[PDB]
Amino acid sequence: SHPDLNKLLELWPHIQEYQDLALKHGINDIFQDNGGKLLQVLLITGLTVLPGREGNDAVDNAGQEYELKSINIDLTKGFSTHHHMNPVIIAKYRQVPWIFAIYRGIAIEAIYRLEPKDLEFYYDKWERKWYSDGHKDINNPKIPVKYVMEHGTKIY
Amino acid sequence: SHPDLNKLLELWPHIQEYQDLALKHGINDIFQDNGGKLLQVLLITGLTVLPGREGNDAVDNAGQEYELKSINIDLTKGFSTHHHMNPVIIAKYRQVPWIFAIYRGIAIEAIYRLEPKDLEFYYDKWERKWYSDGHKDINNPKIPVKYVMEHGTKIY
DNA sequence: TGACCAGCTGGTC
DNA sequence: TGACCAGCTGGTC
Repeated sequence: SHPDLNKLLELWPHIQEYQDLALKHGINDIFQDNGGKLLQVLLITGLTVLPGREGNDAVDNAGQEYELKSINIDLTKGFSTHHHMNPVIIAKYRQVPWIFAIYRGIAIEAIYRLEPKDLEFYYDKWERKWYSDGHKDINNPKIPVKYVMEHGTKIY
Repeated sequence: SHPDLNKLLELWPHIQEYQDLALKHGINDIFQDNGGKLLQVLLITGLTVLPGREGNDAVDNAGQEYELKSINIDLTKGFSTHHHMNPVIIAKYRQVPWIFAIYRGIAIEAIYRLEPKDLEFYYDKWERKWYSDGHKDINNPKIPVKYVMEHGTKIY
């Protein structure tokens, strides 16, 4: 047993209270897939994760779907994408806007919206690379946070 | 923003503390790869995670390297392994022991432990397949909890 | 920065 | 309970 365990138990009833809120807003595990940071983004913007979605997909009060990515700036400078990118994956995202949220560790700093139109420069490079490489799966290429800031439009 | 956000503003400080607490134990993010859930197992078992660590692996006061898995018994009935199971991986597992934490949501009910002797039954079946499958990687072959509760030592 | 490398896991017939 | 479907990121340079 570790001395800090006494501290963990003091906070728990508050953690469980947080996890009860996420649950109420469609999220099941706050300790996975950025589960806990999303709920923040969802409550601030007002988007909605729906029952039975694949990945972090969200919808507004009108049907529009969006793709959410989240990054911790104390650690990296490029948003992650997919561990096995290829045309098929790009197609899923192609038509929908993306929402990118930026955290200083666990504290939220900004939320930037990006139009598909702006994300085209990137889908090209990837698809193009794919071919000119032997139809081999790019391993998590990254989107620069700086690019997102200059090209996106800050909504928080 | 959504009215529930206000409720989220009351619980926040209590959340940052957990994060400050996780960061004191080698956890950079409590909302990913089971950070929160992993903090728990650590303070209980008194295990330690070493920087430049490979995933979610801890050591004891004697350098014995371990592998830690987590699971929500309330929605899936088998532990995950690797998205691309293969001989390279397997040959880094059979060398070390696995701790298994069980939760009912985010509430640990137990912690069993397994020796490489116990797990052999599975690696024998996986190399077997990969070698005649056509060296085709195995995507997240699960290990049944029942198997775990019935072949290991209860640690908690 | 581009291109390298890796990690946590959940759902189903 | 096997053998398939799939998701979220990070790290050295």
